[PDB]
Amino acid sequence: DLICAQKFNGLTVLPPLLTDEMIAQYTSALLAGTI
Amino acid sequence: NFNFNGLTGTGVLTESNKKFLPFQQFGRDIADTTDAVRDPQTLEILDIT
Amino acid sequence: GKIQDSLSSTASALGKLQDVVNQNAQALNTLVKQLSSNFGAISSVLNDI
Repeated sequence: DLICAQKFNGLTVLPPLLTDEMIAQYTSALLAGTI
Repeated sequence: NFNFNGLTGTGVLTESNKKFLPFQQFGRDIADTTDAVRDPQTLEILDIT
Repeated sequence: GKIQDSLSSTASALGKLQDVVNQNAQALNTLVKQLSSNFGAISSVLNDI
């Protein structure tokens, strides 16, 4: 995979601090607050 | 560390289900790395990670 | 309801995002390919020199 060869030369892709499930709580909260 | 047929590198060799055409030797990935090789003595598809 | 129909068949409206993801993997690719270039040296493999 593209990430694998990258992962193999010293190219690492750190994880986004906020997982998508977390973002989906914010964009739920803001969206649930606005309503 | 390894050498296959003169091809050299260092990786973690595993069993892999990708399927070569017979005459072939290497596999490769998008990045022109050597991704998968076939064991010469016992034909089998070996990943390289 | 119109929004969901648009997205259902629209690849382009996300072009802004899709471009950003692309351009990174692009320069990421190109960064990798530069490991295969001679740069004037007799080979692009470190050990084989």
